[PDB]
Amino acid sequence: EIVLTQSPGTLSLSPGERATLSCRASQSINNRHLAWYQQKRGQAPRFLIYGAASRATGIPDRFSGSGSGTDFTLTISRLEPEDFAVYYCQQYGSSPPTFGQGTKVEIKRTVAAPSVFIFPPSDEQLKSGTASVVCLLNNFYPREAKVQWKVDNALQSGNSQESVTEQDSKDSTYSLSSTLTLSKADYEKHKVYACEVTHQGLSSPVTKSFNR
Amino acid sequence: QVQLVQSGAEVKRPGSSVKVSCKASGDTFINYAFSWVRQAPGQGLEWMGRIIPILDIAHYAQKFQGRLTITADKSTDTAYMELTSLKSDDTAVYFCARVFRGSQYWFDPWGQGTLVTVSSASTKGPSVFPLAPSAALGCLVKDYFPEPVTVSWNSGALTSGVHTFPAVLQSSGLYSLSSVVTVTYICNVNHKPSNTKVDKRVEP
Amino acid sequence: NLCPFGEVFNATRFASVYAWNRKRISNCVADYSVLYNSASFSTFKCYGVSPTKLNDLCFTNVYADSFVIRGDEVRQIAPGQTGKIADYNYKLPDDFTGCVIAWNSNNLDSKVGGNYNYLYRLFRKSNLKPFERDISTEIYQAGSTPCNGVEGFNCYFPLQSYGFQPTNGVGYQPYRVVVLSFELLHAPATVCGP
Ligand SMILES: *[C@@H]1O[C@H](CO)[C@@H](O)[C@H](O)[C@H]1NC(C)=O
Repeated sequence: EIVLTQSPGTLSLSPGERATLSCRASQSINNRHLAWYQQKRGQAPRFLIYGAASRATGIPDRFSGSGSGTDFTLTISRLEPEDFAVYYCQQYGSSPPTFGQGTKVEIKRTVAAPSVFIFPPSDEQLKSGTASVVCLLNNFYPREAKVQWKVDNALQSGNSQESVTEQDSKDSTYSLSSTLTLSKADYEKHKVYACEVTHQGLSSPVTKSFNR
Repeated sequence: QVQLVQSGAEVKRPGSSVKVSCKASGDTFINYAFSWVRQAPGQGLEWMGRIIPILDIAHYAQKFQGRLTITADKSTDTAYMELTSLKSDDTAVYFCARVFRGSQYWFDPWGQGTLVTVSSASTKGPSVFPLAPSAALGCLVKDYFPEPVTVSWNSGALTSGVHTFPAVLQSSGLYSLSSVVTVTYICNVNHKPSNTKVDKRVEP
Repeated sequence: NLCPFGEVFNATRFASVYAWNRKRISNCVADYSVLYNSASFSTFKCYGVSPTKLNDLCFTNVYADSFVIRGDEVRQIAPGQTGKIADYNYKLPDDFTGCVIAWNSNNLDSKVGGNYNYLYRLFRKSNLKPFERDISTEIYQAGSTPCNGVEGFNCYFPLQSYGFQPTNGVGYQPYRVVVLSFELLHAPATVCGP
């Protein structure tokens, strides 16, 4: 009635397997008043099902819903590669309509290893007060990353906690990055700045390290 | 048929009001109510209010009762929205919906959304940094407030591996992004709002 | 001393059919002959009482029901009628005593492009009782499947806009109607005549 939570959150599924999204109620919505949407990245939400059982006009037969009083489920059989977006829940059993969180259906591809690169500053970057050291990972399937640093005493984040976002591609791969921010002459004065990431099978990646 | 066309983005100052429009077309305007729903970056949807054109009555939420003023012009078929005393955490994509004239409803027709930013600052040009790596190389556009920025590579020469990283809002209110592609590599940056067509040369 | 009639005939803003404004006017002197010879109306049907000899009678307490309808629905404002206004919007009793006054108001109640300020109840569950005001706005349960709040199908919105366009026919124009109820009883009367 007031809060809606999705169980999967980020459901990785193969292009063709059936999906099962969950959205449990909070105060026992009486007349199955729940609606599902499809909010594509950078677009408007698409209305799919009203009343949790009847689909809208133009919706294919692949989408189907269930649930009676406190737990409604969305069934997407034979998931096509086009239905890769966020799916929100919306209830209208009470006066104020409340939404949910959304399940990001992502592509399921083979696990790959990332590539570590280091971008040391230059003559125009050292004598500028904005010395940035960028460490990025490319072509990796597990988007969850634990990119770490070794700034002169320990796993010190400091200015390396930028945590630049990423997104998928045609080959179902992600590529994030992380930039730094230093002082006028605190780069070459300190020790070597390393970069690692706790990857699924590459927890200790050492490649292309630049000393000062 | 039914096209709820909204306006564009609005670069607004903190502590002010905004006025977005929703051009309702297709069917009649009085036979359908209109509701506005915002979407914060990464967060969910929030139902702000709903106007009934045939009754000229509005119903706001508990956190918007006394701050939101939504009108409805029954002549040009346009729905308006006004927020008084905007704060810094109101940067969200405001969508226009066409709900039915009932106590309970669903948001079947949507619009296009407006990325109205409320935490603004001074406008700056793209300050590209020549990142020299230890050939994986990129260009880090730094210190620019306006979101729309086209970080290309020699008039779009490289079209393979040019991953435009999404920008992240820094503490100085000037978000920055990078574009690293492994292949003269003069990454041309085109700033659309301001006039600064900097083409910084970056070589490893 | 004179009874105020400039707020029910010369009112700048009238009300809708389902939300007609009832005004009680008593303890006054009210002359009704200045409205007949004014020749500024269209219908002056006096039910029960006569159009004349009304300035020589003292009434107990009279009312003034004002609303705006269309030209094809003026005949429904009469004792013992049927249709849509007399069934769900404004019902008159079979023993109604008084005069029904109506005149064309298209010159000021017809906004260019369709005036959507005047509404009327399209259909309700039961018929309206004489001198009853139903301002409910819930959806009308029709068909068989209960909607339970939503509009959907088989549940339509009761209110409907007239859409008074300036370029309409003689039957699709606004007509402001003023209904006076000359309530007579054996009790001491207050609204006397000159
Ligand atoms: C309305 O105003 C006109 C013009 O002054 C006047 O002749 C008329 O008597 C007024 N109506 C009533 C009911 O007095």
